[PDB]
This record gives sequence, C-alpha cells and structure tokens, in this order.
Amino acid sequence: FYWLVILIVALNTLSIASEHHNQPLWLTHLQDIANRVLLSLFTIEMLLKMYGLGLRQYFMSIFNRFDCFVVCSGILELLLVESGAMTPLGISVLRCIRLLRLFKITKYWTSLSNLVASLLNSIRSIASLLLLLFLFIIIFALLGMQLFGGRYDFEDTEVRRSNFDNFPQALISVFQVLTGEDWNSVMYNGIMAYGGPSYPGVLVCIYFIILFVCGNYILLNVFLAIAVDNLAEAESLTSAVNATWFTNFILLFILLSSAALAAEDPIRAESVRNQILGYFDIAFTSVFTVEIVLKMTTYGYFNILDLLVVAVSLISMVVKILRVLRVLRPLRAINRAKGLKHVVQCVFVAIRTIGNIVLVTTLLQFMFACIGVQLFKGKFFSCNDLSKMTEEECRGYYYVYKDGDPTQMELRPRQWIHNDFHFDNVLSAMMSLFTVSTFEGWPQLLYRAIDSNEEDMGPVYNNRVEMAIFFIIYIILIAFFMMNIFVGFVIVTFQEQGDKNQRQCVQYALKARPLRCYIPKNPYQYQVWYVVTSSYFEYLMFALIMLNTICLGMQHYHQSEEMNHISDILNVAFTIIFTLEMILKLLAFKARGYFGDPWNVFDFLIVIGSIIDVILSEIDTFLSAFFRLFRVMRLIKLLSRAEGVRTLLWTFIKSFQALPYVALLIVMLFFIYAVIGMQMFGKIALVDGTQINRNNNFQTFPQAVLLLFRCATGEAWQEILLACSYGKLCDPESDYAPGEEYTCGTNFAYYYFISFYMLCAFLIINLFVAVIMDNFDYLTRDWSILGPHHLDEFKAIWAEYDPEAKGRIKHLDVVTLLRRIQPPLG
Amino acid sequence: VFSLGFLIMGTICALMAFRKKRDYLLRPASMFYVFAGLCLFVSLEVMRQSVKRMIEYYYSWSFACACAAFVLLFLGGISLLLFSLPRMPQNPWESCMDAE
Amino acid sequence: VFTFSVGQHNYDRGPIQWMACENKGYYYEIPSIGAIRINTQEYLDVLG
Amino acid sequence: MSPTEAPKVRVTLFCILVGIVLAMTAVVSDHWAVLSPHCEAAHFGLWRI
Amino acid sequence: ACISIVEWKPFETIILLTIFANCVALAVYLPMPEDDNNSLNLGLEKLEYFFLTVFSIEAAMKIIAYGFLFHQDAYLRSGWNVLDFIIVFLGVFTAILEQVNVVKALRAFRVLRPLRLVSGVPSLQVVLNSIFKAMLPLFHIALLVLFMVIIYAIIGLELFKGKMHKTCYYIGTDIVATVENEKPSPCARTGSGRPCTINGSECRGGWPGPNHGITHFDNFGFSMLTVYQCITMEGWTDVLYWVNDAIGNEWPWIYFVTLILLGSFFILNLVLGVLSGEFTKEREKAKSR
Ligand SMILES: CCCCCCCCCCCCCCCCCC(=O)OC[C@H](COP(=O)([O-])OCC[N+](C)(C)C)OC(=O)CCCCCCCCCCCCCCCCC
Ligand SMILES: CCCCCCCCCCCCCCCCCC(=O)OC[C@H](COP(=O)(O)OCCN)OC(=O)CCCCCCCCCCCCCCCCC
Ligand SMILES: CCCCCCCCCCCCCCCCCC(=O)OC[C@H](COP(=O)(O)OCCN)OC(=O)CCCCCCCCCCCCCCCCC
Ligand SMILES: CCCCCCCCCCCCCCCCCC(=O)OC[C@H](COP(=O)(O)OCCN)OC(=O)CCCCCCCCCCCCCCCCC
Ligand SMILES: CCOC(=O)C1=C(COCCN)NC(C)=C(C(=O)OC)[C@@H]1c1ccccc1Cl
Ligand SMILES: [Ca+2]
Repeated sequence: FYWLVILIVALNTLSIASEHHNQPLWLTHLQDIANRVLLSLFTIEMLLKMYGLGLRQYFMSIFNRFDCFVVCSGILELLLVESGAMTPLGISVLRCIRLLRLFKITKYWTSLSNLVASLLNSIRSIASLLLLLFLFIIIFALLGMQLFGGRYDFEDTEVRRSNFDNFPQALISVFQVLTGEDWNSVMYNGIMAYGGPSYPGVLVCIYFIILFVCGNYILLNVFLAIAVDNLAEAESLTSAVNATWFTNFILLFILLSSAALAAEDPIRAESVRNQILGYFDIAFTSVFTVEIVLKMTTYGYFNILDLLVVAVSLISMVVKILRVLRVLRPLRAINRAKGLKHVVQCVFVAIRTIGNIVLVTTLLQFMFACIGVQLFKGKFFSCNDLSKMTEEECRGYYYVYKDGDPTQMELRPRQWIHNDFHFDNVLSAMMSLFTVSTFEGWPQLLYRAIDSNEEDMGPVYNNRVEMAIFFIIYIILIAFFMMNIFVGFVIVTFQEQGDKNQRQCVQYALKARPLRCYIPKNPYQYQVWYVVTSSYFEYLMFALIMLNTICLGMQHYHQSEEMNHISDILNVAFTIIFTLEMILKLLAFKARGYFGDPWNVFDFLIVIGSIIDVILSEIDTFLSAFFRLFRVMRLIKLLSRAEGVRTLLWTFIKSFQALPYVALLIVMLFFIYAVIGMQMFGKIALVDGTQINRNNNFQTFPQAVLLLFRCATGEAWQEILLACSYGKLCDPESDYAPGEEYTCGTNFAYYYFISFYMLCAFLIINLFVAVIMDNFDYLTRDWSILGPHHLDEFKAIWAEYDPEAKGRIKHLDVVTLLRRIQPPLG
Repeated sequence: VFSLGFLIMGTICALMAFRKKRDYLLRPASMFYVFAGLCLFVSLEVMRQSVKRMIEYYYSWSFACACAAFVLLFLGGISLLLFSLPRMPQNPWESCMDAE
Repeated sequence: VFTFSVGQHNYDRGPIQWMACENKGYYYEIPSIGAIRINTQEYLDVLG
Repeated sequence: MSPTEAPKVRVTLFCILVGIVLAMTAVVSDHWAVLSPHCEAAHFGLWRI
Repeated sequence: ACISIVEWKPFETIILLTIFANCVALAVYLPMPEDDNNSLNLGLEKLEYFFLTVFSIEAAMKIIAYGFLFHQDAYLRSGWNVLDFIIVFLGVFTAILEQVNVVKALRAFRVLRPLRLVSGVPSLQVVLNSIFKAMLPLFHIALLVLFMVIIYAIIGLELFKGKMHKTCYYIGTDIVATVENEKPSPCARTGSGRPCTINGSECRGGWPGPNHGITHFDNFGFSMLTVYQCITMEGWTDVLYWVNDAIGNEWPWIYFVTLILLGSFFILNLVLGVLSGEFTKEREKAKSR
C-alpha cells in the first residue's frame, strides 16, 4: 500500500507539470479529470487509514495535521469554481494551493523530512539578527526616499524603474543594491539626480558604498552563523616504462598536443597555420600511438581512456562532434600525475554526499517553477511600441523618436515579441528562475512580471507590484539560504576528513632554527649601522613613503604648466632619497648581510627600476609608460612594518601554494570549455550592439578564455547565452553556403553555459573551503593560551644576543634574558 | 646600449658568486638580467612605433631574435631570483632569513 | 472641459476623469510622444 | 652550495646565456623590419636601416 | 525624582509602540519633486509635533529622575540613552528651525528614529553588540583592501589618465553616433584603439566620458570610484572594454583580470576565513557554558 501512494503522488506532479500555454483541449480535460480522480483517492485513503489508525493517534503526527488541509482545500477549490468565482487573483490561490500536494515528497524522502527540521531551528536561533537585517533595510529605504525620492525627474524618455518614489519601490531598490545586481546604474541615476560628476553630486556615492558594504557584511554575519553554528550541531544530532625522464617527456608531450588544439583558427579552416598544425597533430598522434601499443603487452579506466582517445585522433585527418570529442587530451595527464588523480578522486568523493542537498533544491526549484507558470503564463508577450496591447493590433509601422525629440523620427515595423526568459512551460520557468538565482538580469524579469496584465496582452505599467514578493521570496530561499547549506555540506566533507596545542608546540621547539642579525664590525661601519637600523630611522623612512604616495595621488588631468613641472622634479627628489637610503644600508650591512633579507632585495629592485624610469623620462628633452609603475610599488615596503597584515598574507598565500591541483582543475575546465566553444560558436559575426562583438567573442583562444572568465564572474552570461542560439549571422570570413548566412550558433548553448556556471560555481566553492580548511588552526587561534607568535618572540630575543647562528649562548646572558619573555612561556 | 650594459653588469656578479661562499650574489645578478630584458622589450616597441609612422611592413629575422632573448632573459632572471631566494616558509617555525 | 493626463505617473486620475464627465467634456491619456498627435486632434468629435 | 650546485639553477644560468647571445645578436643584426613603398626594399636595424 | 514612580511601570511598551507609529508616519509619506505636496503629506507634518512632544516628555521625565546634573554621569552611560537624546534633540531643533525661518537636508535625520526600536528591545541590543565585536578581527583585512584599492587607483591614474575623452560624433554635429543597443564608447583615430565605423561619423575630443562622465581615471577620486566598482565585480567588463577602445586590446586586460583575482576573489577568501574562524571560536567557547 505504501508503494501505491507514490504511484498517485507522482502521477499528480506530472499532471500539474504538464500544464503550459496554449495547451490542447484534451490536456485541460485530462488534467481536471486527473485532479478529481486523485482528490477522491486522497480523501478516501486518508479516511481509510483514519479508521485504520483511529481519530486520536492519526492527529498525532505532524504530517497529517497537514493532510486534512489538502483534503479540505481540494474539494473547496472544486466547489469555488462551481460558484460566481472570477479573475486570476483568487484563481491563482486555488491552483497554487493545489501544489501543496508536492510537499508530500519532502515528508517522503525521510531524510529530507528532518533536513527541514534542522533548517527551521537554524532560523529560530537567529531570528533576532534576521530582524536587525530587516531594520537595516528599512532605514536605508527611508533614507533613500529622503535623498532620491522625487528627484528622478530627468527630462528624457529613458525609463528608470529602480527609483525611490514610494515605500515598496524604495524597498525593491535597496534589495537590488544589496543583491549587488546593477547597483552601479542606480548609483548613476542618483549622481545625475543631483548635479552630475561635480563636487556636491558625487557624494551621493557614499549612500551606495555604505549600503553595499555594511549590508553585505550583515548578510555574511546572518548566513554564516547558520552554516557554522547550526550545522555543527546536526553533527552531534546524527553522531549520537618506469623510466623517470621518459614519462616526464610524455607529460611534456601531452602539453604540446593540447597546446596544438588551442591555437587553431575556427573561422578559416583552410589556414596555412592550421595546415602546419595538422601535420604536427599526426606526428604527436603517431608518438602517442607507438608508446601505448607497447603498453598493452605487459598486461591484458585511465589505461583505457587514452585507448578511446587516440582512436578518434588517428581516424580524423560525425565530423564536428568527433573533432569536438578530441578534447580528451588534457584528460590523460590525470594518471601520469600523482597529485592530479589524487585531487580528482578526492572530489568525486564530495559529490555523492552533497547529492542529497542537490536533489532537494532541484525539487524546490521545480515547485517554484510551477507556481510561476500558474502566475505568469502567457503574460510575457509585448509589442514593439507599448501602445498596442494585443497581437492583432501590433501590426504595421510606427515611429521611434531619437533621443526623445519629436522632430527627429524614424519608421520601424511593429512586432509582437516574446520575452527571452518566460514562464510558459515548466522547463522555461525553471530556466528563468535559474537565471534569477545567479542574480543576473533579475530586475528585468521583476519589472516585467510587475507589468504582467493578462493571458495574451501586453504590459500595464506598475500593474501588480505585489508580484515582487514571489521574486524576493525565491532569492531569499535559494540564492541566500539553500546556498548557504550547500556550503555547509562541503565543510563537513572537508573539516570531517582532516592536547591539540601540545603536540603543535612540541613540534616547533623540536624543529625550529635560529636567525641571523649581522651585528657589524669596524666602528665606522657600526657607526652608520646604528643610525640606519634605528627605530626612528624606520619611522622617518615610512613617513617619506606616505609622502610619496600623496604626491602620486595629486596628479590629475587637464592641469596647467606648473603641476607637471613640479611633479617630475619631486619624482627625482624621491628617487634620490631612496637611493641614498639604499646605499646607506649597503654600507652598514656590507652587501652580504644586506641581500640575505628578501625585503632588501625587493627594495633594491625598486630602486634600480625607479632610477631607469628617471632616465627614460628625462631623455625626452636631452637629445615606456610601464616603468612609471616602479614608483607606486614603493608602497608595498609598508608591508614589512605591518606584522599582522604580513602574517595574514603569508598564511593564505602559503596555503594557495600547497593546493595547486584544486586550481589545476579550474585551469582544465577553462581550457576544455574554451576549446569547445571555439568550434561551436566561433563563426558568429562580431556586431556592435550584440553581446558577441569585438571585445567579447570566441574567435581566438584568449578571447574565449576571457569570455569564460567573464561568465564565471557572472556579468551578463545569460545575454551571451542568447547571442549563440542558431538565429545568428555567420561572419564573412567563414565559409557558409550562399543564401544561408543566418545559420550560425547552436541551441547546444543552453547546455554549455548552464553546465559551465554550475561547474564553475562548484569548483570555486571547493577551492575556497579547501584553502580555509588548511588554515583552520590559525583562523581559530585563542591568542590567550599559546601560539607560534610567542615562539617567534623567543627566536628574536635569542638572535639578538647571538647574531651569528652558532647555536650556543652563555649562561649569564641566558638567565638574564629570562625576565623578558612573557608569562605564557617564561 | 642600456640593456646590454645591464646584462654586462649582471654577468660579472652572476659569475663572481661562485667562489668564496658568495651564494647570495645570485640575487642582485638575477635582478639585473630582468632589467636588461625589460629595456629590450622597450626597444621592441619604439622601433615598432617608428615602423608605424613610415607600403608594407614586416618583422622578419632580428625581431624574433629580440622577442626570444627578452622573453628568456626576463623569465631567466625571475626564475634565478626565485631559485636563489630560499622558500616561502610553509610551516609555523620556518622563516625567510633562516640559518642555513 | 476636456482633461488630459500626460505621462507615466502613479498619481490618481479619478478626479480629472470626473471633471471631464461632469462638464460635458472628455478625458484623454497621453503617455508618450507617439500618443500626442491622435489625442490632441480627437476633441473635435465631442465638439461636433 | 645548495643554490649554486643544484641542477635547476644551472639550467637557468645557461638558458640565460642563450638570451645573452641573441641579445648581442639583436643589437648588431639589421634584419628585423622591411619597407615596401611601391623594388626598393629596406632592411631595418637599430643602428642603421 | 517624583517621576521615578512612572519609569518602573509598563511605560516601555507604550514607548516602543509609538516608536512603531513614527515608523509608519515615515513610510506612508510620499516624496514629490520641486516643492509639491498632497493632503496626506501635510497631515503627517502635524503628527510630527505629536511624536516630538511624546519623545521629549519621555526623556525630560527620565533625565529628571535617574540622570541629573551629574549625580553619576552613568544614566547616560548606557550607550542607548545617549542615542535617544540625540534622536529627540534633532527633532525639536528641526521642528523649530523651519517655523522660525518662516533644511530638507536636515529632515533626513527622521530616518534614525527606528533605532530606538533596538534601544528599546533588549535582545536586539545583544545581537548588535555581538555583530560589532566580530568586526575587530577584520582590522587587518580592511587595512589591506584599503591599501590595495589605493594602489590600483594610483596605477590606473597613471596608465589611463585622460585617454577616454574622444568619441565619434556625426560630422559637424554634437550628436554622439551609436547603434541600436550600444552605449557610447571611446574612440581612437590614429592609434590602436577602435576606429569608428558608423558611416557619417568622425572621432572628436572634448567628450565627458563613458557613464555621463562618471567612469574614468583622470583624477584620484574618480579613479578610486571606478576601482571600487570593479572590485565589487559589477560592470568590470564595461570598464575593461572602454579602456580597450581607448588605447588598444592587448595590455589593459592585465590590469583588470588581476584586480578581479586579487581584489575580488582573494580578499573575499580572507574575509570568509576570518569570519568563520571567529564564529567557531565563539561556538566552542559557548558549547562549554
Ligand atoms: C598590498 C599588497 C598587494 C598589492 C600589490 C598588487 C598590485 C598589483 C599591481 C598590478 C599592476 C597592473 C599591471 C599593469 C597593467 C598594464 C596596463 C596596460 O597593459 O595598458 C596600459 C599601458 C599602455 O600604454 P600606452 O602608452 O601603450 O598607451 C597608448 C599607446 N601608445 C604607447 C602608442 C601611446 O601599458 C603599458 O604601458 C605597457 C605594459 C607592458 C606590460 C605590463 C605588464 C607588467 C605588469 C605585470 C603584472 C604581473 C601580474 C600581477 C602581479 C601581482 C598581481 C597578482
Ligand atoms: C525532483 C526531480 C529530481 C530529478 C533531478 C535530476 C538532477 C538535476 C540536476 C541538474 C540541475 C538543473 C538545474 C538547471 C536549471 C534547468 C535549466 C533548464 O531546464 O532549461 C531548459 C531550457 C529551456 O529554455 P527555454 O527558454 O524554454 O528555451 C527555448 C528555446 N530552446 O532548454 C535547455 O536546453 C536547457 C538545457 C539544460 C542543461 C542543464 C545542464 C546542467 C548540468 C549540471 C552539471 C554541473 C553541475 C555540477 C554539480 C554542481 C554542484 C554540485
Ligand atoms: C580565483 C578563482 C577564480 C579563477 C582562478 C583561476 C582561473 C584562471 C582563469 C583566468 C582567466 C583570465 C585570463 C584572460 C587572458 C585573456 C587574454 C585577453 O583577453 O587578451 C585579449 C588580447 C586580444 O588579442 P587577440 O586575442 O590576438 O585578438 C584581438 C584582435 N587581434 O589578447 C592579446 O592580444 C595578447 C595575447 C594574450 C595571451 C596571453 C595568455 C592569456 C591566457 C592565458 C592564461 C591561462 C589560460 C589557460 C586557462 C586559464 C584559466 C586558469
Ligand atoms: C578601513 C577599511 C575600509 C576603508 C574605508 C575607508 C574608505 C575611505 C577612502 C576614501 C578616500 C577617497 C578620497 C577622495 C578625495 C581625494 C581628492 C580627490 O578626489 O580629488 C583629486 C585631487 C585633484 O582633483 P581636481 O579637483 O581635479 O583638482 C583641481 C582640478 N583642476 O587631487 C588630490 O588632492 C587627491 C589627493 C589624495 C592623495 C592621497 C593618496 C593616498 C594617501 C594614503 C596613503 C597612506 C594611506 C593612509 C595611511 C593610514 C595607515 C594606518
Ligand atoms: C553550486 C552550484 O550552484 C548552482 O549552479 C546553482 C544555482 C546558482 O546559485 C547561485 C546563487 N547565486 N541556482 C540553482 C537554481 C541551482 C539548482 O537548481 O540546483 C539543481 C544550483 C544551486 C543553488 C543553490 C544551492 C545549491 C545548488 Cl546546486
Ligand atoms: Ca552583474
């Protein structure tokens, strides 16, 4: 019987999921028939196991305090349609409460059953902080109503929907600045609402700086005191051939045969460079052949991969698909590299566990897609001109006015256009909501949903402002909450795998090594030395850098004939002062104890570069704009002062250096996707006004790699996805048959881009957590108890007395220095 | 000429570092090489620039000479510095400026 | 009395529709430039 | 001698010698550009074209 | 101290329920341009006097009871009674200044009154204090983001100062010549920048710049503003593309692609690291409570 309920709570989801726009009438009939049939069974079996479980203990469980709600609302919705029921306001509520039968699954998965049990008492703990967040938002919405409310009266005809004219609008605008999407154009409208790029007006830019920075700080506090405190407790809840140089050559060779794939003109296939690389490919292919044919003798996954890879390689000389599945070249260096097959094998581990959370958000994405279909189905059509509301009217030509000037018009044909991201079926609604979750172009869907009028009519400006809730609730569920427990399910795959102070402070003393100091000789050399290493000298030389930075900052454009002239002599003055301090230190440290310290080396380089820049810039009037950069990098000498900043930098940089294959995975993903897109999308034309243009295209390999970096950053990745969709112009250099030049691009794009984002979003997280996990002792360090910092203090005090390393010191100095070292160690 | 003189300067120390326990002397030497490459890069561009104020143009033989010597001198100085500089400490007790 | 409500604003239009419907006039909405010509030449049906 | 006897420092100290010879080569070899005004072809260098 | 009798009463739920009433007299206010009003806007300028005489005979009935001339200088030593007296002093000053002058800058202090909601609920007080004492470990990441934004502002002030003032107009006009969904980009006649392709169009100078003259690198403040906006990863590619059109395609990616690797990703890694470290610190401390 239990397995005969899932037969009918699945045949119900498929019912409500088959619903789309313009459906065949037999589908409407089949749908309401299935609804009646299924409500009958729902009620009848509820009652059957009511008398099989008795009234009192049936009411005991949490998930039948709800089932009768289904049983009641279902038939009362059957009945309200049998009344004077009317317009999609009440109707939406009927067909969407009809969806709460999709909530049965979450009770059904029985680990999803308590997942939400944990989720709900994660929020209850933090309700106070999540109330302070709403108070923050409300104060900034009111401050925006005071600053910009009623000031967006620009005389042009551009539409600026994100303003601060009333309270719901100000609230939407502050929420959009918080999600970070298109906040800069809200800032520009606010700068131009005041004067312009002038002194009083550019100070409205601090409303948005404080807004973004402090709002996102508070959001990080909110959604990180839930993945760090409220999923660490669910833990307690649940727990209680073998030649070296030869293979080095073969993996150097894999690299060459993969770099032969990068540099290949997509547009002209008959490039003499592609001709040059065709023979190179077959040479590489014979090489990779004759050294694995020899491998299948010493024996009968990775030893079969290159087996399957060299085949298509030496067969070539379908077509396109079989030159696109030759991208398996980088996927041979996984076995030849120990650490690579260690890392790849270490991430397939963290996939079959974070798969339980990837299936609950997929079902949560699906429920919202069906809600959105029931709200916005058929309502995302519109006309070229917003004056014509139905499709029979939107025909003919109309006038567009250039720059809103009624005396400069031009004719355009008016056409009934569909939004690119709509809610007509469930697949489309799921696509639209996917793009809303990455926070890209979501205000354009919000203001198109607010305008939604009726089933086949164009927008009505600010029709349904209450339709913002649907969006603001989605973003808060998926993009903020369920994303910050997908992150927690990755820490428990990292922090789990790998007293405590005791062994770590016994290791330091056991392996530590002393310093050097280079105390000088020759009382004149000691004389200068004592000045050059004096602390106040190191304050005087840090004042001159803060003074040299201001002088570089005082530069501006379209100045007059006495600011440059003083600038370029102050530059010479500073060059000479820094050279003087350099040679001063050389005289003290005797040129041997000078180059032992890496900051003195980094400073000598800055001196030598900033001297050459002087000559290059002075030769202009005596008989390379990147040499001028050696004046700015003189500012990183300040780092040597900052102890805390330097140790923080080192502690994260060293861990980035000890995790090179997690980053090699991202490099590999970028390489593979940029080689694929150069074949799939490489022949689209570079047109201005489109998203495939001269700055952003797939024609070269660096262009494709920078486009993919742009999509990783999430810039308008869904606007690029819509620029490769088969309706595209083929660029002239390419070889298309005559008449058919609008046949470029693929719908494969939809997979490509969506699989990029997701994968590129997963690895980044993976690389973040990883780097934060091998630093956890430092980031969680109680500075009261003990630490390697005291032991570095001890090394310092030991090296002062004993500059030359030499190990030993004499007992008198030994006991004398004991008073210095603080209680924790001394 | 500036670049060539830089490389002359770099070679003297890059050799004099071999005897008398003078390992350290490979740090300035390295840096000098870098600058040579740097100036050579500059050289490239200015000639390129003049080429585009004077017809068909072509960089044929000595351009690849310089665009290889500059690239290799640059990477060689940078790598020689990184091989003369000890190591990013990698452990709580390790230090740049360690004894041996 | 012929009243014209110009632009795209959130203000209330009931009052001016009343002014029009009370004093034997008419009520027009001009949201854009392309709406002007036809709405400013149509009062001549009421006058006829 | 760990920085002066290890082989990965000598591969570099030699690979820079290649740059040294091609650098003294780039300074005296005038073959690195052409003009064709339009035959009167010039071959350019740094000291003389 | 005859009023000490009152403050001990449930005289705090009367006050945080008229603090919620002044939060609605702010939300229903409609801001209109160029000195216009409605009837509801002029009604709520009468309710301000009521709220202003309720939040003063609430303090002057409390600064007479507990606080005094000095007596401890401790009643004020709450951190919150120092807030409400500011919030209720600005209310009288700005409520009298306009009637005596018979300023709209000074009306933007009325939005600070919702802070008495927290100064009147005790739980918000602990949450706010906790949130702030998690900000001092971030003294080194802030000192690093600051000095990195400064370095990138100074570098872009040197390589890009004054290069984005040319664009193409129609020949002999002051109309900027763009395409269907293009936004005005820089130009470079006689260079490696982009040449203008629009038909009847030439490349002239004296253009304010790309975002109505807001995005550019030609003094320290504007350079710092565009660096900050790039470091938030919003519109960084438009700035990259404009620098490309100004000076050419091959070098400037090094400036931007690095600032996104070093300022966006790397610094975010550090911030997340320090915050989660502090959170687990406090958690393992309180799990022993
Ligand atoms: C505080 C601790 C951390 C902070 C330190 C981190 C700061 C990082 C600083 C990076 C500087 C940015 C690189 C310069 C950008 C070049 C601009 C450009 O190409 O076009 C404009 C200009 C072009 O100007 P132009 O003169 O050609 O313009 C007009 C054209 N002509 C010449 C005809 C008039 O670039 C140049 O001048 C030439 C540049 C050559 C190559 C420059 C690369 C050197 C820098 C490499 C950086 C290495 C990676 C970063 C290292 C650490 C960071 C992770
Ligand atoms: C409760 C159900 C249980 C079953 C769950 C099964 C597992 C699902 C997990 C995958 C996640 C999917 C979420 C993505 C949103 C869905 C996008 C979509 O459905 O788009 C369909 C799109 C229709 O778009 P439309 O505008 O109608 O196009 C008209 C012209 N063709 O037409 C298309 O062609 C879109 C093609 C879709 C391509 C999707 C590829 C995604 C692959 C992900 C791999 C990377 C993830 C790695 C792990 C991430 C972190 C762990
Ligand atoms: C922290 C986590 C987040 C990510 C961490 C790690 C991810 C790494 C991915 C970073 C991607 C950024 C690299 C961008 C390089 C792209 C170069 C570029 O955009 O320059 C454009 C310029 C145009 O010239 P061209 O291509 O010839 O055509 C123009 C007209 N002729 O081109 C030129 O003229 C100059 C030629 C440029 C050649 C230099 C090589 C650039 C690409 C190599 C970088 C690595 C490539 C491998 C995959 C990278 C991913 C790791
Ligand atoms: C803490 C964590 C987060 C951080 C939050 C704090 C953020 C606040 C930072 C915002 C500061 C932005 C200041 C912007 C205003 C600077 C002046 C300016 O913008 O205008 C440029 C000015 C000339 O412009 P113009 O008006 O055109 O001149 C005449 C026209 N013919 O030319 C000038 O005069 C500009 C002069 C400024 C040069 C200074 C260069 C940097 C100085 C700092 C060096 C050391 C850093 C501080 C040390 C602290 C160490 C503890
Ligand atoms: C880690 C993968 O991120 C994604 O690609 C997802 C996005 C992008 O989210 C970024 C938020 N700005 N939006 C949707 C809707 C997803 C989905 O439907 O999974 C099948 C996933 C997702 C979202 C939140 C939590 C986990 C996941 Cl796997
Ligand atoms: Ca964006």
